Amino acid sequence: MNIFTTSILLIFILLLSPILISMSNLIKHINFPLYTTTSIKFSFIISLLPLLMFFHNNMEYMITTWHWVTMNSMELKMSFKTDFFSILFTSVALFVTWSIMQFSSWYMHSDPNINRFIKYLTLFLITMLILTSANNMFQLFIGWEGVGIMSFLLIGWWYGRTDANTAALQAILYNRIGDIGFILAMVWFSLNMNSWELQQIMFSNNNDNLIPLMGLLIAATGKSAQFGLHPWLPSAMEGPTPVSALLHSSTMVVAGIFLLVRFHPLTTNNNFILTTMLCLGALTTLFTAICALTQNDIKKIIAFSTSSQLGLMMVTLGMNQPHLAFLHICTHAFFKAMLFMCSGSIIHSLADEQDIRKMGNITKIMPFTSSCLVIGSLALTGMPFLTGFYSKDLIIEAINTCNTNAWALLITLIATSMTAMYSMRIIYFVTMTKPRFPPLISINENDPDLMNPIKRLAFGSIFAGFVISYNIPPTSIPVLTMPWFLKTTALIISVLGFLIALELNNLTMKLSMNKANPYSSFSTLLGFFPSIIHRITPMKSLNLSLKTSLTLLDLIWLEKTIPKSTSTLHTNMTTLTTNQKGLIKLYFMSFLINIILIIILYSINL
Amino acid sequence: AFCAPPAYLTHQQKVLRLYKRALRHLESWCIHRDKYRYFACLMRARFEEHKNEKDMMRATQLLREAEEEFWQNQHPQPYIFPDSPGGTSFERYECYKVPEWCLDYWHPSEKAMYPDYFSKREQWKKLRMESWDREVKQLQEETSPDGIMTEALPPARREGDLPPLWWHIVTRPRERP
Amino acid sequence: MTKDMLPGSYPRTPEERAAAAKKYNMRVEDYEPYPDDGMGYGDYPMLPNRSQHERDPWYQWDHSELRMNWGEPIHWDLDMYIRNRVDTSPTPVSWDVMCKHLFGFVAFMVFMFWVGHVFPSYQPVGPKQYPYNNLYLERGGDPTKEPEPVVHYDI
Amino acid sequence: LREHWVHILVPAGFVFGCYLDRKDDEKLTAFRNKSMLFQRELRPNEEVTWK
Amino acid sequence: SKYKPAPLATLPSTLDPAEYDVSPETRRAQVERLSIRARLKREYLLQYNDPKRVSHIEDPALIRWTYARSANIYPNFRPTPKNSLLGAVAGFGPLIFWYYVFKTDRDRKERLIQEGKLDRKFNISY
Amino acid sequence: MLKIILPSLMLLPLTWLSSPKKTWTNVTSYSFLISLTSLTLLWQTDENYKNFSNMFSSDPLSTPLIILTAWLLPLMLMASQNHLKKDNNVLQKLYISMLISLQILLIMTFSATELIMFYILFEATLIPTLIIITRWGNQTERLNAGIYFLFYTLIGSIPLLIALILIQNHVGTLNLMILSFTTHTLDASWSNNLLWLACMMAFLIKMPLYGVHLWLPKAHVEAPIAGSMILAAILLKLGSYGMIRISIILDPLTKYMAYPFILLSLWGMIMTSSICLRQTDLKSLIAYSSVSHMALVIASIMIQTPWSFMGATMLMIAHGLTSSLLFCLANSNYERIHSRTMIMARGLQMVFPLMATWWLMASLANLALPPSINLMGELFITMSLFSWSNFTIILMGINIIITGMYSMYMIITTQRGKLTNHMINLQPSHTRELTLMALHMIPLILLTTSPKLITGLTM
Ligand SMILES: CCCCCCCCCCCCO[C@@H]1O[C@H](CO)[C@@H](O[C@H]2O[C@H](CO)[C@@H](O)[C@H](O)[C@H]2O)[C@H](O)[C@H]1O
Ligand SMILES: CCCCCCCCCCCCO[C@@H]1O[C@H](CO)[C@@H](O[C@H]2O[C@H](CO)[C@@H](O)[C@H](O)[C@H]2O)[C@H](O)[C@H]1O
Ligand SMILES: CCCCCCCCCCCCO[C@@H]1O[C@H](CO)[C@@H](O[C@H]2O[C@H](CO)[C@@H](O)[C@H](O)[C@H]2O)[C@H](O)[C@H]1O
Ligand SMILES: CCCCCCCCCCCCO[C@@H]1O[C@H](CO)[C@@H](O[C@H]2O[C@H](CO)[C@@H](O)[C@H](O)[C@H]2O)[C@H](O)[C@H]1O
Repeated sequence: MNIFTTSILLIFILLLSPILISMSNLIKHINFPLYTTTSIKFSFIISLLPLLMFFHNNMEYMITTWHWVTMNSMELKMSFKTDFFSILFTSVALFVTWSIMQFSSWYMHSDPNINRFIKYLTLFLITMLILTSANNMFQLFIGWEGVGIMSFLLIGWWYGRTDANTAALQAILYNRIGDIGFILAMVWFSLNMNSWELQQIMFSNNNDNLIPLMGLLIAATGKSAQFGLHPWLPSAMEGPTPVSALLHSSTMVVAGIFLLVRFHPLTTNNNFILTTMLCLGALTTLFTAICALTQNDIKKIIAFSTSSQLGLMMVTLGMNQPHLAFLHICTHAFFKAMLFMCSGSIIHSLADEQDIRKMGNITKIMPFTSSCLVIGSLALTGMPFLTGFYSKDLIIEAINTCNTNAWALLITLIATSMTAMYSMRIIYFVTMTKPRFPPLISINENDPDLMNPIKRLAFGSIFAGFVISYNIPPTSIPVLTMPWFLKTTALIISVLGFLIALELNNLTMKLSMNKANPYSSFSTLLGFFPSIIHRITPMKSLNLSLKTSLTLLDLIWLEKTIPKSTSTLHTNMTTLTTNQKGLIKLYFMSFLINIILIIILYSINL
Repeated sequence: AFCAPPAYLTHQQKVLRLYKRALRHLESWCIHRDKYRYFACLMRARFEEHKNEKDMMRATQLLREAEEEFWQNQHPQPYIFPDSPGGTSFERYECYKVPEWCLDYWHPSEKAMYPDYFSKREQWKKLRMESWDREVKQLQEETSPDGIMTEALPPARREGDLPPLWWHIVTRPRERP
Repeated sequence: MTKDMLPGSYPRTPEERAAAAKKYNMRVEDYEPYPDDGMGYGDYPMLPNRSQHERDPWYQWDHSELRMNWGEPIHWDLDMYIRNRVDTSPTPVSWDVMCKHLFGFVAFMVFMFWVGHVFPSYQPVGPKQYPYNNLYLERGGDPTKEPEPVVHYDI
Repeated sequence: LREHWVHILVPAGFVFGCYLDRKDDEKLTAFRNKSMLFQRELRPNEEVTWK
Repeated sequence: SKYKPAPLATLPSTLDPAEYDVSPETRRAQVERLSIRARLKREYLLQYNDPKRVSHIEDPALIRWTYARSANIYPNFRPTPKNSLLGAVAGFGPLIFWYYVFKTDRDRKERLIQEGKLDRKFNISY
Repeated sequence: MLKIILPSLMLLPLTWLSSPKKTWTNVTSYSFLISLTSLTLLWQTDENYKNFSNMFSSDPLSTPLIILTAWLLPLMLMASQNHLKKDNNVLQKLYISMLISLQILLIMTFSATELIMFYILFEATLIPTLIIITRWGNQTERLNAGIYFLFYTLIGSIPLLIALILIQNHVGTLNLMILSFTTHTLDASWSNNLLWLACMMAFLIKMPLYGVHLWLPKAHVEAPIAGSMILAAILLKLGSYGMIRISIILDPLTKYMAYPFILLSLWGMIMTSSICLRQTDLKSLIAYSSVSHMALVIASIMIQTPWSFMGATMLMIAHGLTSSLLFCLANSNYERIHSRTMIMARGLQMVFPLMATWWLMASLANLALPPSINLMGELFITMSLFSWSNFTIILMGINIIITGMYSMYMIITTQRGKLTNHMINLQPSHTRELTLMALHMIPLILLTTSPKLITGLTM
């Protein structure tokens, strides 16, 4: 337990030496981007030893490193729950970040402050490993809020760009709406269980956890960009592509799904929470896929792909399938990260052009990227025996053979076909048509800092799901018995989605003009949710902030009632009693009244 | 960006501007270059057609009708150049455009590393000061007796004279610092 | 800065309107005070409610971010209309058409989810079955108290 | 020593303050070694439990 | 068809009837506006490009705006029936609403502790 | 305490008898060495409070406040040093004297063992503070801000003096230990309801409570830098410290008399937070930020639960360091462009990259980023307020969202976007300005590693 504990603790120390170096004079002498990349690599390799020991023993740990403070009868300790989820996620996350760190040295080679960019990515990784291995809600919240800040600084990397700053504040606003949920759950457990530690929270399995579980579902909704709080994910694509690959697809966005996997022992006895995850998730997968079908920016298509796969993980949790929802996160990190890297390779080689309408014929000019770009698409669309088949296939097998919402089942299968339709959109327009980019061609992709990190993911996109699926313990009983059409249902719709896409995308070659329709306008304009909610809601609130609060109350009626009326009253009196005519005749006449009043007063008291 | 706008667009400017907008949106729908070329020639047919209609009271009614037709057949998401307003690279490097005056606070030990850049810079600061007086004088001499004014500026009409108000244009930071 | 260069009270006479306009660098025919409901505007100009997204992006504005020019009168709600916040620019789709479509979709999906709750999809399979009295002890039932025999048969 | 003497001002204040607190203790010894909680017998060479 | 404007989705300049006005009265409005605009732009430039400047360029338009929105509100405030009702509702409206939410909740809570019908099972911090 | 007080009384002769070229070095050197001595108070190895004499005594509530006061004096001297460089010598020494006098009274105010002694010291602080705001303020409105500050306090403080006298005429003494160990339950008669408001309105005005807070945005917006630092960091906490101290003798009337003030704080804090969204003046945005944080402190003290007191004490110290750091940062811009408008200067991260880091860390403390003690306060106040009633989470949820917006909007507006390139007078940050920020932030980080020191009396 010393070697397991020491390696677990040692991962954090390795990732903190780049942070320490960045704060000394050494950073100006070494190749800091390479130093961080080597540092994270060794961290990943060490992260395999705790991983193997768990594959052998399946034995989880609870390591309390530090005692922070006691609040009477409630101690807060830095403690790590090195169980199944944090052991495996830690390795997948450190493996992806080894690719993105090395990718960045090639992608950001012009940015003068490149080694601040490296430092921030390291800080995000640390606040993501804090989140995933936390043993108590408070230490969850450090990572929960920490990745929230680290997202803000990286989405707003180009702080002179006004749309980056608006997208960064937009990410913060939605994630603070989900902080309410997290804080709601935290107060509830400290009041009804006297603890924030996951061990003590377990003995709440027989309470009625509606209030805490609603809080966690709202926090998960905001953090994973589920319907209602979803705009911030496609908007986060302002930041540099290495940020999009690392945070907003393969780590930060799975925090909400990861959270509800931690608390699965409670959500298994709540049908209201399960049914909400099943319907909230189903809506997310369909709605974002419909959006992705007619986008033109390459990243927003990929970003909208994530929202849809995130919703599907949510649908999984409504089946009470926590270990499938997690296995999807671990599988989805590989190819999705690669798609951003393969897409981010094109963007760099075409003068930072991202509209797929100005891309074409990439399967020839960029062979390597296109090849990895098609492995990623097929892994994503659940082709057999790729990383994404050992997760997606089981989920589609489960969604069919469970008692569930008929409409959630129906739209979730449609959204699984649309995953092939919009992937085909990229394969088609990006790799298959004729060139549409400008005529000066300076496409280079021979850099090892580009090919090597993409290759690592490419191997992960092929073999990783297989290895993961065969080494984890048996979790739940799969319903392996079903008619022949429920057992191939995923494949047929995915094949059908491709076939439907080919016909549709091959009418664009016809010399017939394309016209607007309400259905494509809805798809292209994100269902109008941003165009309304981001205009009406901030107007009414900011209009109240000024007209009601500042002006009507503080500046006006709170002045008028207290300080102003008090000064008016006393100025009124000092005016009445001071304007005397200076005539002794009148003074004595008042002295005469005074004397009579004293005589009268004394008279009626005899 | 370089040219200040006029007081009002003429009919000729409002129709050319529409023509360019309507082609860029066509290219957004068509995508494919052969398909974009075909319909771009049809578009020109619709603008050559009423090219000569010189009524000047139905030419307008042919423009408001055509703008109301453009606004209905917009692409909901037109293509934008990455550096253009609304583009993905728009203002990306504005955080790297430090004004030249920030060098006037540099420490000497910093200025000691670029002795020859910092020597070709005191020449420019001299040239700026000697020229200033003559620049202000020229701008009054051309202040039209009628208040009617335009944002444009006059050139140097003489020898040894730089055009008035030239420092914030000549010294502006590079587009890609 | 002096009292007549600063905002004042509502202009009652046309002679104090042309004074106010000249203060704010406007044409007299363009100066327009807020309506005199005594909400504290005084004579500050009432300017059209266009956010700064609508300003010519290609012009070289003096205040580059705000898309204003030096000296020009500033809208009362400028800080609500900067480019980081509320946008009033024209949309391709009419405001109400978006509003009717968005909530029609959300409303329809809410309806169809309830439909799916009253007609759920399931499989023709009786309930799972567990041994030892529905695993009575392992669920934490009391060792001393005797559960109720719940039994399952081979069929 | 006609422009540096001012550095005994504050150090003197501390010393004077520490001594002034030693008097406040000398004035409040009415319950020394008499509390129900800490009262004990005096050790061989012990004159007072605290000073 | 046709485009219906709203405050949060204004009218495009190209669909504005008053933007194709060409009668001489408008064109003269549009030329004085430019002249006022250019007169200021010229003055800003004569400070921006000045080499003897050593400080920033003070902005009267910004001083007026901030002063109009703080030091000048109260002098230009006159009580009226609509203000007084608005302040009364804005002032005590929310405060009364919440009073009954909390008072009602805590009365139901104090009622359920006298009859023991509460489950404070593991609660030992408050 | 006479070893923290007497050396501090000696900074006054040392201010006047020092050379013209040594006043600022000498005094600021010995102020640090006085805040070191105040750490002796932290040597609390037992559950008995430190009673030094019949006058002074330190508790776990009065020790963090005492130390925060002593540490703030050297900070304010460095803050006031560049905007007083043009004054003749006697004005600087007269400014240094008014700041020292405010540290001496504040330490005596928190260490006092009797309510009457607290009141007099609690009123004496108006003199040096009124002199600072008015004599050394900048705008013509500083005269109206001194009146608002002086007479909000005094009007509230006259009833408190009456009530304190009634307590002694009945109990025989005003000693805080005796009143604690002999407290008798009050009857619910209409006279004790007024005794309660008499004992409370003085402190509820100084917080300030919503409604009667218009003195604070006036005072801050016009005080010199060291005027805002002491106001936002200590003088507001006189209200909180008083209410905790005197509410022991007011039971059980706090179970119902508090409703109007829990409701003004909970609703009031939303009104003040939302103001910071539309506030055009940077120094004004921070001042309303203070009003909305003290709202939680008022609300948590009114419910008298071990958690609520614990959260309020942490938030008192956390707000003390954070609001002061913000005022110093806003001053740093102001001492360059002499304008308080928030939107006037933009993109300052381009030319002040390090000062833009302190902005970010101050802003993150203000929006209570875990694990900073700013969150511990907000979090433990929420926990207690939830137990008090469950629907307070609705209002605290909102206020947390608004608090993120105006914190980042403050950072995005002034530190990002394009640079306002006409500001050729943006000099590089002084070593003095950067030390001032490090001195605020380092203690705040250290206190997060050892939160035990600011849990207050209950924990
Ligand atoms: C619940 C208890 C709280 C009670 C608080 C009561 C506090 C009383 C504060 C006394 C305020 C005196 O206020 C005094 O008059 C007004 C108040 O607007 C200020 O005057 C200001 O506004 C008035 C408008 O009436 C103008 O004429 C004047 O030019 C301007 O300076 C004075 O400068 C100030 O000296
Ligand atoms: C029980 C006592 C509790 C209240 C405490 C006393 C607080 C003081 C309030 C009374 C004094 C304030 O009195 C306030 O003085 C200001 C000073 O500007 C007067 O305002 C005056 O300002 C200036 C100069 O004085 C004049 O040019 C102007 O015409 C006039 O309005 C206000 O009309 C009056 O309201
Ligand atoms: C409870 C804390 C103790 C409070 C102590 C009260 C201190 C006095 C406060 C009132 C202010 C004293 O008033 C202050 O007088 C000094 C000199 O006496 C003046 O000083 C200034 O002006 C005079 C001449 O005009 C010069 O001699 C002097 O060198 C110059 O600095 C200040 O401009 C004035 O503000
Ligand atoms: C706006 C300012 C508000 C002023 C607030 C002042 C605080 C309020 C104090 C409580 C009210 C007076 O409290 C008063 O106390 C006195 C004694 O002290 C008692 O009153 C009684 O005292 C004694 C008995 O004790 C009797 O002989 C006497 O006839 C009667 O006055 C009652 O207890 C209450 O009537």
